Amino acid sequence: SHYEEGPGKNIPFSVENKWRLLAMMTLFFGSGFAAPFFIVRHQLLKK
Amino acid sequence: ASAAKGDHGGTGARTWRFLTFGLALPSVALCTLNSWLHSGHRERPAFIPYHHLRIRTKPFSWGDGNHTFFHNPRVNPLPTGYEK
Amino acid sequence: ASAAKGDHGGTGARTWRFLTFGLALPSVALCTLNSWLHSGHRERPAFIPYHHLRIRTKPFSWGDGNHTFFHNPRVNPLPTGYEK
Amino acid sequence: YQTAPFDSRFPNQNQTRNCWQNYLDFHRCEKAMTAKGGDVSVCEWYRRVYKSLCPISWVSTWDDRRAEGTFPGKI
Amino acid sequence: YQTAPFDSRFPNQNQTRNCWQNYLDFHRCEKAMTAKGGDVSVCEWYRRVYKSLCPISWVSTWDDRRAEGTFPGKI
Amino acid sequence: MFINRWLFSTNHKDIGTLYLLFGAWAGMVGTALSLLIRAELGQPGTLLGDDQIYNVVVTAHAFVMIFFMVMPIMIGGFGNWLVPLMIGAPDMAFPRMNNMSFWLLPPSFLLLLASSMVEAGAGTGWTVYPPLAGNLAHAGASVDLTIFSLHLAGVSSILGAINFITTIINMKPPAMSQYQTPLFVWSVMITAVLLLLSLPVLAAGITMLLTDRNLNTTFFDPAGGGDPILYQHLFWFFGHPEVYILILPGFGMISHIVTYYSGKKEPFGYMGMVWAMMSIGFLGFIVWAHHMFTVGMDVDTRAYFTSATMIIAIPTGVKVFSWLATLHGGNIKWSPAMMWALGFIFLFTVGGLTGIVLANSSLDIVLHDTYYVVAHFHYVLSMGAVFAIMGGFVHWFPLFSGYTLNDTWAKIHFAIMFVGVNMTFFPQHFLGLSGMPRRYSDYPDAYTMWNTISSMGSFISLTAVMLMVFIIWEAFASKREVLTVDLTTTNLEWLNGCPPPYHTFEEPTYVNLK
Amino acid sequence: MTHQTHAYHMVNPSPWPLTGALSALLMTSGLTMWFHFNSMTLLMIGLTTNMLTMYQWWRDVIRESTFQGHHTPAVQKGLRYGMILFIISEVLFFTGFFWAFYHSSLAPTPELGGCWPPTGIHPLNPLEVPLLNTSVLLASGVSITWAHHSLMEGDRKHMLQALFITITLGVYFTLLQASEYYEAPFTISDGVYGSTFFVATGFHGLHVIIGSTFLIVCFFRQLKFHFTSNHHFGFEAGAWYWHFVDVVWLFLYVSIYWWGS
Amino acid sequence: MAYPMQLGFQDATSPIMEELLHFHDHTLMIVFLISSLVLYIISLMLTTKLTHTSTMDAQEVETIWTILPAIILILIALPSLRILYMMDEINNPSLTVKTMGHQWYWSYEYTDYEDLSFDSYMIPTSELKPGELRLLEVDNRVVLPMEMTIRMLVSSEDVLHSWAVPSLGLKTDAIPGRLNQTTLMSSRPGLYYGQCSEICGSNHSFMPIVLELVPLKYFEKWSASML
Amino acid sequence: FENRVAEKQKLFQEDNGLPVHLKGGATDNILYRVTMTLCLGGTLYSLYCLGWASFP
Ligand code: HEA
Ligand code: HEA
Ligand SMILES: [Cu+2]
Ligand SMILES: [Cu+2]
Ligand SMILES: [Cu+2]
Ligand SMILES: [Mg+2]
Repeated sequence: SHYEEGPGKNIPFSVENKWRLLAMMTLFFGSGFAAPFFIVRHQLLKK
Repeated sequence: ASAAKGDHGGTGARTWRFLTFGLALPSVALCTLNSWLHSGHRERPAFIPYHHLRIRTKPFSWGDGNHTFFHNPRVNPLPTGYEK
Repeated sequence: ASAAKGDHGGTGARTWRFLTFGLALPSVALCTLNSWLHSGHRERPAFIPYHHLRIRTKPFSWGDGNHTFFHNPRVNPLPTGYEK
Repeated sequence: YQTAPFDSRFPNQNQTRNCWQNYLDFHRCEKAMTAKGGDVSVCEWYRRVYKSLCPISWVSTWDDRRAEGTFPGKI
Repeated sequence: YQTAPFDSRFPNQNQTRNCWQNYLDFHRCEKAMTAKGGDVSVCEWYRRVYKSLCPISWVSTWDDRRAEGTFPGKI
Repeated sequence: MFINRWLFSTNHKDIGTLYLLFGAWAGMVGTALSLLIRAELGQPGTLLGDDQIYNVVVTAHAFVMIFFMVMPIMIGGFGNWLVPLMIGAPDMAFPRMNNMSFWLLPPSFLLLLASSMVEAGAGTGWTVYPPLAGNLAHAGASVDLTIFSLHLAGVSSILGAINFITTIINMKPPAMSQYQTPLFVWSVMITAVLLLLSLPVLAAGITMLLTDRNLNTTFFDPAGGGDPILYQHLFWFFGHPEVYILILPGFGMISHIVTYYSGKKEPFGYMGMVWAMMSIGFLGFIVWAHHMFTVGMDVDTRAYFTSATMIIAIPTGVKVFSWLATLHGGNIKWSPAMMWALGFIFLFTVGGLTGIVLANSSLDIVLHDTYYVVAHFHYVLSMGAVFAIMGGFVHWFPLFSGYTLNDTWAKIHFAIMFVGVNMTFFPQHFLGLSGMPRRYSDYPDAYTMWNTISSMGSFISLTAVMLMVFIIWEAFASKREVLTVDLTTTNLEWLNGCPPPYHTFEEPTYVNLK
Repeated sequence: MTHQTHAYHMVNPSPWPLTGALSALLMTSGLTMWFHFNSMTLLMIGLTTNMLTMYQWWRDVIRESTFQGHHTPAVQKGLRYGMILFIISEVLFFTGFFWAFYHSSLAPTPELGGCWPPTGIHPLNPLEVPLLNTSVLLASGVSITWAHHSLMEGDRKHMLQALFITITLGVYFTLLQASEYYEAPFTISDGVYGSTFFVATGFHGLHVIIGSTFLIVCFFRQLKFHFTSNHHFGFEAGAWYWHFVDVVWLFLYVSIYWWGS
Repeated sequence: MAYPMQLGFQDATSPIMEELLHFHDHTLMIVFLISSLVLYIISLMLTTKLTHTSTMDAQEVETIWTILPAIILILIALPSLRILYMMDEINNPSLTVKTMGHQWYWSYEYTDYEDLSFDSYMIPTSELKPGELRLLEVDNRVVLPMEMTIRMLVSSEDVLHSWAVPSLGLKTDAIPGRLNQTTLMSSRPGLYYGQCSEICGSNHSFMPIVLELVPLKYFEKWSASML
Repeated sequence: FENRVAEKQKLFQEDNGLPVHLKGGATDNILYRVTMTLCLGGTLYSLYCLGWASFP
């Protein structure tokens, strides 16, 4: 198995640059929290 | 009305002893209580000389030949009517 | 309505092959005949627009949306009445 | 009326219930037309049938049972 | 008559059958007193009860069903 | 490479990580939905609109938190991560099937998201009861999509239930009896059985609902002779076991956390603890009807169900008292996880005590469909199931990642969330005793105070789940690698270091047959 | 380490779970198109990728067991458990439908005529073809057993012969049942009686087809000498599934065809 | 009805509702006992430097904590069940009113003698006269005789609804095709409010119930002027 | 009949560093790509339909 091992390597996202990570976490959790808001908006704009 | 539950894949004596004291016996206790709580003494049923009941085509082989074996006077009337 | 019968204490493949051709298959033949003899073609039932039947709250996803899947016109009327 | 006609709900060799049912039916109807008046209307049909089919002895004993109040059927 | 009284054969929270039974009963009695005359006696009791307990819409639709002959109950 | 590892996996650790990631994200969506709910109820009037757009929101909140956050995290996340490690197995019995379980989830979630977009969504309540859920009062693809989402999520969970039971039973060291496996493993083995027997009945129910609205059947339609109540029986037959399926893995994690931070070798009364969960799991199958007290059932049967429901308090009691007995002579360590464990023990007690009240049909007549029942289940879910998830998450994070969390921050996070949830749900006991119904977008003027306070608490909770995200970021940004772990003699999961290698127990574990 | 010393199977990364998950998406949403925007293209694609997945996923399993020898005793004991458990979830699936049936037939609503079978419904005769279908299924129960016994005794020809007889009886039932559907004087739309009948007997029908393709697969695996007199789980399972199927029919017969009609 | 900043139940207008208040007090007294007991034990456990991390014998104490909860449950169950049957009790009503839930209004039917039936709709907060309750006032109150045993029969003509009136301690779902029964018996005149207690669509929150209880005399004159 | 499981055992046990779902040749590969293609496309098509149905 050419699967790398150890801290920061057993995850599907890069943890090498703390700020790239910051961006990714922000989009990840961010897009998840915003979805309901935009769905309600979408439903409010129909007819 | 159940479906089933907690699987414990390996059954030896410890498992059956576990079911005995952890399931079997506790049930006998609950039902015992239940039956001890629902112990409502029904008032002896109204006597009415129905012909399909208190049958007697041959006197019983004991006593006065008119008394059923586990005769309970309180709830079992003779053909004529309740005992006393 | 049976109870059971001829015990043959030792069951191997020969025994199951024996039951297959000596019991299983012969039954399928009898019942086949029976069902081939009782093949009485019932005259299509009288149509009466009962409301609890021929239900239609949403047209079926096929055809004219009013024809059930294995629709047999001879014995299945539309809500309006028999097909033709 | 000639005799009790064929009854679909009693299509077999055993007519015991046929006799039984109509005997009940009649007496049940009778009791009602009584306790209602309704110009004391009367359910003769049932009596014609039950009299035809039920052997005398059954009717008799049932009547007696109804007399002493030991009749097992619900009227 | 005040209102339909308590009925032992219908002792629980669900009265659906109570309404149903009396509606049948009435119409069954009605049909008989008609086809018998018996001085055209009448089974009002059942109608008083069924009218009290059965919501209007049910009675209505049932009557219509009885009209077009699509009423599922046996009268 | 990435594909092979992350999309074509057969590794219990990686699948488990994939779950935690899915659960956390779904947890964001559910939190957003819970905020719109309190946003709407935080001032007398209508913010969004009619009970349709509102109830669409309430419904998605329930489905998301129950099926997409709690279940994936506890069973798929911790289940897959820890079970094999705790019994010394190389992996699970069916590595491939295990992966399908996970991948069935994102699609299932899509169908649910899709349902609230087309038409006017599904404003049926998480119970999706007919006639409201039918093709007349709810025409359109919405409910159908809600149903299909549930089918997949169910297929996913019983496939995994099959995997856990097989693994747990068939893959322990030859000398290890079942009465030698840890409470968490027992906890998921039992939860797995509840899923196997309840989930299919649900699928039978909603499939009948699906045909009723697309194939002209009348299972729940009076017209054809159907019965809307029949759906209630089927749904609730699954519906109750479902909540125990939700708390059991939590019971297990709590047993592990309390014991570890008390410095004890094992939990007090291990066999009593096994007996307790087994009893809980079983009684949980014969009490469904307590959810139908105001439906018109026979007084006698109504009496049976209140009694049957009440005896569940006994075994649950032996567990609460056992965790207390575990803390007894302990050398307590006031770690974040221990804080979550203590909160759970109390809050869960209160919430379950409040459920004994509702167990009474007579009193439930006036308590049913009110906010009292909303309080009951949020206590056992928001400060029961969730507190276990947080305690387990902060406790095992180092094992999963290899990095450590900032304990102080982690403690701040508990403080905030503890205040938030209580302020949110405490008032709701009153609103319910005083008559405020469930599933209302607006209420009579009298209920204004408590609803206001309640909504404010939900904002504090928002603050806490935002901080947590940061807390995870910082942990990964700083990179303090784990060195030493205590009590490993009695905690196998940690023996292979943090994080354990892709392949653990390549060469078995040696266990003597005394 | 490096070389494993446990008797388990570490399966190679497979794309199939992803593929089958995507399949479920396609079939479910595809049904939604068929039901609402009247389209099957999506439903067609889903059914397709689904067969593709099952074929491959099961092809590999065969490869790993028969060709590669990964099915050690420990691995097999686990497969037995899996099957049992699966059959169990199925037993509980059918239980929803018998619940439904009994609920309706034991307490017939007035809109039905306050009776069972509802007025207007002309139930089939249990003594006619239903009786035939019963004897057919039961016979395949004895013949599949004969097959199993020949296999353990290494009797290639006979196992093949019995497996064949078994398979045709399963097909015979399918056809017979198919005709019954077509001649039935009632439909899915005929209230609760039709619902209750067509979905229970229908789901069972689907199961007889699923069980027959399984036995067919077993047939060919045998033609190819895959099974040894001692290791043939693929058959054991096919056999267990097949019995589950007779049993469900026995309850259907007695409950729906006999009692509730 | 409910007033501002209320904590417990609305005041009992009928005897079973009184009976419930007392049962709840009983039940609540116990949840206070247990919930405070647990909290005390917890703080007790966490407040000593003394340790005993070796093995501890279970089972022994395990009986105390299994038999005790068992006794307490009977103490709740008994009262509960009694009230339960007391509700489904053999009473003879002197009136029968029917109510039919509809998508966003209830309709009542007094049909013992004459076919009287009307619709009860919520008064739009816009057309409320000063002093009228925002989401609780209905245009046509259901008038009934105080101090009398009435039999209510709840059903629906569409989706599910639930007819409830807290002050009287009533709540019965309204299931289409079904006639659920309940006994109403106010022991005091007045206006008694309730709301739909079942999710039924867009205006689920806007279909209230208002009972107005006056003496028989006024009841019958109302009934007639109603048709 | 035949009996050549022995040939296939060898073919599949061959240390070519290939995953079982490809260990069998070129067809395995085309089947794989076809399956993968249909799935992804289908998934794309489904997303389009949902975007389309979301609107009035
Ligand atoms: C994980 C979640 C969870 C858990 C564990 C439970 C646990 C319990 N719940 Fe449930 N409940 C919900 C979540 C949960 N519930 C949800 C989601 C709903 C609403 C669904 C809906 O309708 O939308 C609900 C609804 C609900 C109802 C119906 C309300 C209505 O009218 O609509 C009822 C009534 O019986 C009930 C009761 C109980 C009981 C008796 C327990 C018991 O398990 C409690 C056991 C705990 C204790 C008893 C405390 C600890 C023990 C002791 C300290 C021993 C000593 C104590 C005594 C002697 C009392 N719950
Ligand atoms: C898991 C169960 C769950 C949880 C945790 C919650 C949490 C919340 N819910 Fe609840 N809710 C339900 C399930 C849940 N809910 C259900 C079943 C219903 C019934 C629906 C119906 O009536 O049909 C309901 C109904 C419901 C109502 C009633 C609406 C009505 O009937 O009119 C309200 C209103 O206040 C509400 C609010 C909230 C709030 C404020 C939170 C807040 O406490 C949320 C706080 C945020 C969190 C606790 C999530 C943070 C946790 C994570 C994000 C995990 C992170 C991941 C890792 C660490 C890896 N919910
Ligand atoms: Cu429950
Ligand atoms: Cu309503
Ligand atoms: Cu409503
Ligand atoms: Mg309800």
